[PDB]
Parts: sequence; C-alpha cells; structure tokens
Amino acid sequence: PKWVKQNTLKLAT
Amino acid sequence: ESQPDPMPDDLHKSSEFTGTMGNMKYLYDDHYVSATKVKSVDSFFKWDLIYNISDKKLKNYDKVKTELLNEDLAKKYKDEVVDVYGSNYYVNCYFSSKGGKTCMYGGITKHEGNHFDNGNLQNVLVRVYENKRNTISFEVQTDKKSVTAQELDIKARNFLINKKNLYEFNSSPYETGYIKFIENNGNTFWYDMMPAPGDKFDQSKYLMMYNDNKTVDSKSVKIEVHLTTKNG
Amino acid sequence: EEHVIIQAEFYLNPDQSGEFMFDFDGDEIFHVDMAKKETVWRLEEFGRFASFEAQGALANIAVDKANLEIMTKRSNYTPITNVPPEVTVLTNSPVELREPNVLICFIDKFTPPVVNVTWLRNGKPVTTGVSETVFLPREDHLFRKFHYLPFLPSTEDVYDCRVEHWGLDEPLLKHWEFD
Amino acid sequence: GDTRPRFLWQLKFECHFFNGTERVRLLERCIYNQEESVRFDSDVGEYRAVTELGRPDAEYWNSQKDLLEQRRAAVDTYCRHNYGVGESFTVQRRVEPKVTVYPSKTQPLQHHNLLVCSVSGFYPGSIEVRWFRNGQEEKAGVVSTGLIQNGDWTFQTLVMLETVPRSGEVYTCQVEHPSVTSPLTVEWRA
Repeated sequence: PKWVKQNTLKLAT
Repeated sequence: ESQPDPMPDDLHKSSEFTGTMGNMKYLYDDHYVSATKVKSVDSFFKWDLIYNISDKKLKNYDKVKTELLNEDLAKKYKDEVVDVYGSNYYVNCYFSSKGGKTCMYGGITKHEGNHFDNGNLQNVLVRVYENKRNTISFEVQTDKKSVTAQELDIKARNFLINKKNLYEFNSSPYETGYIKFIENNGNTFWYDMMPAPGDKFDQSKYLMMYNDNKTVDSKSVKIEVHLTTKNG
Repeated sequence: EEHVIIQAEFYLNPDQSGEFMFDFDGDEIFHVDMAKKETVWRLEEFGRFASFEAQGALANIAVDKANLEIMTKRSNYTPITNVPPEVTVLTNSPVELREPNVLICFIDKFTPPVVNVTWLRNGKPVTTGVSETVFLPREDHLFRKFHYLPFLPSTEDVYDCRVEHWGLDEPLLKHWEFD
Repeated sequence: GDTRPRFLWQLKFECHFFNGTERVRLLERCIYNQEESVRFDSDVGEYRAVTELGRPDAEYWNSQKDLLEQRRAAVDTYCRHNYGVGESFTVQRRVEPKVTVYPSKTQPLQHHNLLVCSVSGFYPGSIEVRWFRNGQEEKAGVVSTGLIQNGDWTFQTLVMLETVPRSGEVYTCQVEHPSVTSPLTVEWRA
C-alpha cells in the first residue's frame, strides 16, 4: 500500500 | 585513504535495469549547465545555492539550484564569485525563490585565479578499457586549474556516447562501467556509470553523487573508464 | 472520535528548516529526509508494510516556503513569539539497578521548532546510542520532541537533559538520578 | 548571537475517523507563526478564513472549482485511502502492557501504604486500570499520573492507591487493554 499526500496550494499573492 | 576499487558485485548491471537507458543518456549527451563569474543570489535549504543562469541554448531556465553535501560547503561558496559546470535535471526539481528552473549537484569552483594565461585549455587524459584491455584513449579539455570531477566525467561520457554508444535509448552495449580518477598524490575514487536495478531511473538520486563537489588538479589528474560487455 | 491521521509540514525562516511528516494518533509514522530525499519510517517494520513517494514531499515544501514569504509580507513582517518548552525526563519503564532501560527527554509545548538538546552523565556530554525524533505537531500548533538515551542504572551515575531554546533565558537542565 | 526574528508557516491535513471508515472528516489548516489563518473543513465544503490574514486565500481558493472538487473528494481518495494503507499496523497494532505492583518509594502517611500499579510498554493507548480491595473496586484514594506517550509507539502510566492495610486483605490492580481478551490482574497481599 502506498500512502498518498495532499498537495499544497499557492496562496494569493 | 583512497576509495577501494569496485569488484563485479559492487557494480550496477545494465541487464538488471529494465527502464529506458535514454533517461541516463539524456544526462550526458550534450547536456550541462555552464556559467562564469556568477554569484549566488538565493538558497532554498542550508546546503544549496541558487544562481541566475539562463539557458543559452533553448531558454528552458533562468534559475539553477545546486545542492551540496552539507551546509559548510554551501557557506563556503555562498559569497564567492564562482564558475559552474554540471549535469542538470528537471524531473522532481523543486524550489522557490523571489522563468524556468533547473536543478543540479556540486559543480562549483572559485573563479579567482583558477584559469590559465591567455585563456588556454588544459588537456586531461582518459583511457578506456573494455574487458580489461585499453581500447581507445583520448583527452577532454577544461579551462580550470582546479576542476570538478563532475565536469570531467560529463565530458568523458559525452564523448563516449557519440563514439561508442555508451548509452542508447533502450539499453547499453555494456553490462558494467565505472569511471576512475587518479590524482597526482595517489588518491583514487570512482563513480558507477550504470543505473540502479529496477524499471525506473531516478536522475536526481543518481546525480546526488556529485554533491561533494570534489575537485581535482586538471594538469595532473588521470582518468580511466572501465567497461565490460555481457560477453566479449 | 476514534482515530486521527495528520500530514504535517512546515517551513521556517530565516533558519530555512523544513519538515514533512505523517502522524497517527500522536505517533510519527514517517518523515521525509529533505537532504537525502527519502522516507524515514519511525519503526523499521513500517517500511515493509507500506511505502511513500518522498520526492513528493519536496514539491509541497517548495510551495510552503513560497507561501511563508507571502504571509510574512502580508503580516508586515510580524515575527513569531518564542514559547519555551516544558521539559520532562523519564524512563520508559520502572528502573531497576543494572537492568537496561531508556531515559526519555520529553520537550513539549514550544515554538519555533528549533531546539538544542544535550545529554549529560555526571556533568559530561554523552553521544553514545542517543537518538531523537523530528518535531511533532500539537493541536495548539506548538511542537513536541523526544530525545532518547539508553542506559544502565546505578546509584553511581546522575543525568541531565540540557535544553536550549530562544524562549529560554538560560539553558534548562532536567536532572535525573536513581531514586 | 542569533537574534533575528523567525517566521513560521505550517500546513496540516487532519483526517478524523469515527467508527473506522464509517464517518470521516477532513480538516486542512494553514498556520502562520502560532495563528491558524484559513482552513478547509469537509463538513463545511469550502475554505473559511479563521483570521483576517486568511481572507484573501479563502476567497481565492474558493474561486477555483477544480480545487474544491478535489478537496471535497479527499475524504475518500486521501483519508479513507490512507486509513486502508496503515490499518494493519496502526489501528490494529497490539503490544501487551507489562504490569507490576509494588509499594511507593515514598510513604507520606501514618499506618498508610501507598501502592503503585505500573503499566508500561503498551499500544494502543486506550487502557483501563482499576484497583480492588477484596473484589470491591476502590473509588477514593486512587491517583493516576495520566497516560504517557513515549514517542516510540508505546505508552506507560502509574496508578496509585492509598490504603490502610490489614493482614489478609488482597488489593488487586486490574488492567483491560485491546491486546488481551481477558483482564490482566496483579495482586498485593497485605
């Protein structure tokens, strides 16, 4: 089994 | 003191890699980052330095991050005017700064007093062995007195790719291969030229071997490329 | 409630330190070594039952750093307020003379996640067999950390866990001795 | 020495499981220094600013439908998925506790014997430790150090019992834990 990560989103610049 | 020579069991086998050798060829076939008299403008982690270097060829990047083995090494070159030469990668190349990006390891040499008069190139001997017998010999050139082993390695392989098909798209005519460096003080070290076994080739992980930024004296260092074929 | 799994990450300036880890009910499953670009399991066994794409944590850390700088600017460069850790020294089991045990230095409730820990045996630094965890998340957003020292109990030896943190005016020494 | 101000950014994705995979809640949190500024609660379905500082982001992220669709499906593709990956050695990890009973090295009382029930090296952390005096559960006089997490996937706890011992009395420490099918008992013969 492979754990999956949540992707981080860029903040509003 | 010097790294022990490899024995058959210590070398990656071409036959045990089932991925695309072209991904290895890619790293050495007329592929490299080169810059002169540059200074770092940023850093992502303590052990790395970022430079403004533009893709002179086909504009694929204007920022290069190079990772080093440790923070002392990065601190050492952070404020120096340097020269850069190394093999870069894109897959899994990550970092932010404040335009394309590319990544690499080591490849740094102080620029001040590391060149030859009237801009002359120093030849470095490379002898190739196939199944223990010297087959061809040639030289690579560098404009530095103290050059990274990485730079020399790249030039050696680029030459061997065009002249001996060191790496082809699918595989390699060779089963094993390592490049050995002999310094004028007797110290030797080597790099495995084949990918790790399995179906994938992690370029970034492979290039990490250059992060020690090892430099050698170009006028006296000697290079040996030892290859073997599955048979003969 | 019954169980909680947390993917926790952070980036800290100007130290340039970053971290990426998974936590299950308060215990670390694994973290990613940013320099070696590989997964480090808390217990060896875990790496035999599961896997993780380490290079993926690096992608997140780069976004985290970019966001840190956007937020730093947006707050008019409001720096973090140092919060000193509560430090506790304990054994991982009832101590018995000459019976192998482990000293645990629990460093809790602190921020930023930068700390200097040293074990002292009779006032002297000990580097034999010690180990430590990475920074662990807390519901209040402060951090926890564990340092370990395997030892052989005896009335002859006295120990100290020396902790340094910007929230502390002086290094803190938590003493421990048989009894 | 080093007095420069520090700036910290944390991102946490918390997957909360109730009755296993039955009910799942995803909580995405962004923390600047020590303050949570914005979060995505799967129970709400969209980003919400926790402080003034997070407003621009909650607004910006909520305008990205692909993002929200992805975040809303995460309770399945992320949370329930990871729960399945580790259940065999997390949710189902079992390590039996070592139990011992002995008098406290400290007896701050007259004709009173403070008993210690040491319970260590166990996993998971949910555990029940109770005292008895001749088969009758002791309510008062009991004192626990609380559940101690060691950071290496094991816990420990000490549960004391103050007593006015009389020859013949049997004080029992009972421990119930998911690692054993029947309670573990250790008796103190007074």
